[PDB]
Amino acid sequence: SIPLHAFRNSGADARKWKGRIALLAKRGKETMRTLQFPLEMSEPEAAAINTTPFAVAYNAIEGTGKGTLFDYWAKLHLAGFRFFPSGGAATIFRQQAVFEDASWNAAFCQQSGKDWPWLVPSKLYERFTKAPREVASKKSIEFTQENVANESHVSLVGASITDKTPEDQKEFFLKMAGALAEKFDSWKSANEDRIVAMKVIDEFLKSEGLHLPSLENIAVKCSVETKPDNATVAWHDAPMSGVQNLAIGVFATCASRIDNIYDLNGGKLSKLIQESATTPNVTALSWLFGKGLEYFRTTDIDTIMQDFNIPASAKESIKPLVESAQAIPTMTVLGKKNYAPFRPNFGGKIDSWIANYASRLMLLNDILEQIEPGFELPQALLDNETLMSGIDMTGDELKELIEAVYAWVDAAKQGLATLLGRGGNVDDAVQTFEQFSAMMDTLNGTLNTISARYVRAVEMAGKDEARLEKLIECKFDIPKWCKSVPKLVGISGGLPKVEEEIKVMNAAFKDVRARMFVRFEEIAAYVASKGAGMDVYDALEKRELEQIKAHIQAYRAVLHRIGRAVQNCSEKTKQLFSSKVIEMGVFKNPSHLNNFIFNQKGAIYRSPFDRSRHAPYQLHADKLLKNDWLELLAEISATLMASESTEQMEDALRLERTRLQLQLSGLPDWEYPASLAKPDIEVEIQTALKMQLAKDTVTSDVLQRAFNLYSSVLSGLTFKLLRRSFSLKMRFSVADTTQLIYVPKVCDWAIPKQYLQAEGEIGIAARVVTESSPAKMVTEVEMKEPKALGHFMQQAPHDWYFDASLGGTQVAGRIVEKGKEVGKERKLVGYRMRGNSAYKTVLDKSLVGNTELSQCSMIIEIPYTQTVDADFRAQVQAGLPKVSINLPVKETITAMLFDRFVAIDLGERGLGYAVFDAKTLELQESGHRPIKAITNLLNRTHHYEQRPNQRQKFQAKFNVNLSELRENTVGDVCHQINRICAYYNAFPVLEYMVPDRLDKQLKSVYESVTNRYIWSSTDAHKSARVQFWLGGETWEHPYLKSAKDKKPLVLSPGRGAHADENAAVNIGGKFIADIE
RNA sequence: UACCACCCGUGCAUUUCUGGAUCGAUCCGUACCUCAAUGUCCGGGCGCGCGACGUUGGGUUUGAGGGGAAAUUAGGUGCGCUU
DNA sequence: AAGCGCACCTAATTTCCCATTTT
DNA sequence: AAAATGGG
Repeated sequence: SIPLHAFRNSGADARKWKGRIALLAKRGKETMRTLQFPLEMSEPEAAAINTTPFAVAYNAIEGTGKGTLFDYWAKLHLAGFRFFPSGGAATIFRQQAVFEDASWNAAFCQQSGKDWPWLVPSKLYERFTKAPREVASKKSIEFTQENVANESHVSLVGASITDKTPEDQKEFFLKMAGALAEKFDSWKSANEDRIVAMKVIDEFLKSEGLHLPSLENIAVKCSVETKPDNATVAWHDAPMSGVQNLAIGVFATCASRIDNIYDLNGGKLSKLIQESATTPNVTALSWLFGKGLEYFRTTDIDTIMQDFNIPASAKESIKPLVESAQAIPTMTVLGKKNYAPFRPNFGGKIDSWIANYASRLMLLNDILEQIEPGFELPQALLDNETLMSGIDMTGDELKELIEAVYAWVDAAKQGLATLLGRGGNVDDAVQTFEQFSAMMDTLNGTLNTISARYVRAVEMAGKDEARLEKLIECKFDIPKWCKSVPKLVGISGGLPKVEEEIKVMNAAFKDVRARMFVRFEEIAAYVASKGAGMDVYDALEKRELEQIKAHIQAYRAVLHRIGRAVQNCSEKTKQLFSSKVIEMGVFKNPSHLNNFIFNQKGAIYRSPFDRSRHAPYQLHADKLLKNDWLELLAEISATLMASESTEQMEDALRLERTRLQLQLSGLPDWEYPASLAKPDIEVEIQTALKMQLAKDTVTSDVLQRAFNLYSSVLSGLTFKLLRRSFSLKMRFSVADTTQLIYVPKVCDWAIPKQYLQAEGEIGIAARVVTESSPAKMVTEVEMKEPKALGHFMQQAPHDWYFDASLGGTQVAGRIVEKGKEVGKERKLVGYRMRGNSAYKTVLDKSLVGNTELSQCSMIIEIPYTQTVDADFRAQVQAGLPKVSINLPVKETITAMLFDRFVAIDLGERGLGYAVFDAKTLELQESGHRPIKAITNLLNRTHHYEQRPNQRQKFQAKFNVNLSELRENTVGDVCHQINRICAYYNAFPVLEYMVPDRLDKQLKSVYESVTNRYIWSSTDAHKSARVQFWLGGETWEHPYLKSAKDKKPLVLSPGRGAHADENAAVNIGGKFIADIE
């Protein structure tokens, strides 16, 4: 019928097509997706929003410093407070002495011969503490022999009674449960009669003839109340004193409780500390972030010591906890009085860290155990002048470095034990791994320098035997363990303080530039005192001293460093400079001049150490020597002095540092006083340079490299000063069910009259409607026909408002909350939710039950612009805050893919396809579909791949989000494969690897598309694939069988394997040959 | 299947309701973010001020995509200096 | 070609996005 | 509506 160009698999329909392929899935999950609704605010309303209280609350919830919840949470874990899921659970733990679990259980195991460790007295006083709940398939809460036996077996042994379960276990509960079922009418009644229930089980055990101690007696002792009411925490462990690293200490405290930690993997360790740290579903955090936060903040230290029965010894470890409690500010936003509603994302953050840190501890253990002792460097190499030059240390300091690395592998093995809870100072083990990583970085750097120098010396020596023989005798191989040591995982959060940041970078830029000019004058003063010259042309007799391991190179090295500065300047500057050089006519080709100056390609000077094969740019020598190149730099700088454009200002600062440094590159070969190389600015110094620096005298290279630190901090500050726009995004999620305000429109509605002739819910409602207004209409439907309300409300004129606790419009509305009957018209306050019909159809489907709204996230985004003045001082300006609701939604699929397959080739301009019958594996149709989004991505990212010096400026200058542009292009290619799949009722067959001939931006796209159809081991790929196919993870073809295992094919729902059309027919051939 | 015609970037204007309910009709849903398309501005390139060169070249969908948020780690790229 | 110092851009890890019932 | 926590 219609051709493929006319076929429409898009929008709500592609989501129905996929909902259906998903229902064909062998295995799969339920997915969510967020829909963002901007809240409508007038400019008056947006101006009236105060973001200061929102900033205070977000910094307490998300900050990892003082006054935050990470600091109250960590200091609870470090004071000796174990966390428990309920309060009941904590009271039983605080009564472990009374129970005598071990003793009782051992006696039962011996007397009965049953050997049932799970039957301890404590697990029984529990089942009579907690009643079960009719989870809604619904459970039942009535006390029956069947009910109680199942509930008691689940609590004690952790599983429901099944046929597989040994009969002895089943009978033991049945007989007990039978006694309990006879004696107690209800779980409610049994829970009240704790002592009586224990007596009953004691009688059951005595009837069976066991001489075990009285549980009833235990119950009387256990029946006193633990003072802090409903506490989910119990003090027990000794306190970890003065841990600067808060999270790393909490992980160690928790891991200390685990036994045989080394056998465990990252997943297992993560799950056992996640349970002890945040507790399952952060149920403990409810109390600590609610009534617990009040207790610690508002109880005499003496009564927090009495109520948890803490020894006087730990008082100094508890004194800090109360300060950390008291420091978190009052919760004043989203109508919330305390922090408990914010627990779900606090848990997610900590649990994320715990999982990532536990994997990193387990990695460092494997790395530390592969460091093989005995690596040594040949004595020859340690005495080849050439291959030990430029490492800032002698051969007797590289020997000592390799010895230092082996000693630090032993200290690192003990630091890891201390971090996995085995014992020690945690803060002196973080330091060990730092000092270990630093030593191993210095060794890896030094050996990369020496191996590079070696392969350069070999090539240059060439055929000369004396050179080659002495070189090959210095040969060494870098050991596999000599690598960057992976760091310990950190944790941070809170808002960037914009006004403070700007103050800091303005202060820093002015101070560093002052200190750089000051030092250069001090160096020039000292060289003047001894009467010598900073002759930059003579100092390139150094080109000679390195060459052994002249004038042409001296003048080419001053014109290549001057030239490379212009390459990083504006087109104004690039022209002013370029013309002057063309007048001189130094270059054989002026094409090469502008190629170098404008296209940033090639060079007019190469260092001898450079392994590059491309010859420097040809020049006429006479012109080069005739003209002073340092003179040009003064002239260009002078032209760009008074421009007052920020782009020209930045060139002025770059060329200033180029002039200062080409003068310092001309210093005579001497020994300098070592205070002419000591930096007063804050910068990282490599440890080789810093041990070279802590001496009486330094070489010219040390003087020069320490001065380049001035320039590297200035160039850094420039990236932060030249930021033009950014936003402060604050996200808040409570643990409360999403409530939407359904506001009927204040307009006359003429209900369609065909609605009366229908047997549906809309029919039922349309029949009973007599009133004019849609607010009065919905009241009339509610009162007369209440089952049909929902369907009538979806059609009746309405708006959607949200009560962010920020004010808004007073509206007459009915609250629409999940698993609740719609509210009665109350007067309410809310901000209208902006959105097209496609988004609002998802809110209307919720009234019927076709969709479920989840707990939402409110996002306050505050926009900012930044500008630099004449003095290059940055200024920031904040716009009106935008508020939005990010609503996670779940949606039901209403109740083809196997009988054909389509091979898809991703090519340069679009895709090709070839469809075969899955039954007969024959060719039925082929075609090519140009995608214009591929051509647009290669056109708008051309100057990010061919102008390398300008990739940190391509986004702000060209107003692009390359991530978003790649997201749109993956959007548009997946759309076209999904459209072809839908049009021919075919499952997609893709090649496994994106070719390496393709542009870097297209390779990225073509690999975010192969990973939504083909299977990938990487979790990120599987997560993306499943969310794309609406929870569908695995599919199984009914009749197609793999050659490899003679198993039915697994699809996802694709299978890994004109030019694009030709290629797809070949991908399809490859797939067929891999099936029976 | 008729249609359309140098290419790219930047800025400006314009378009972009794309979802439901009932039996084409009636009613509900006000339309966010991004990509695009349409015209215009200036700059660059190519050919002969002007541009498709039988023809390809392109387009055809109800234009298309929209799962957020937070922390983390690792890698890559750039600039400068030294050997 | 390497090394270092300072930047920015990208890709992957891990977690959250309860419900039930009492008070 | 807020607090506590069951049921995996």
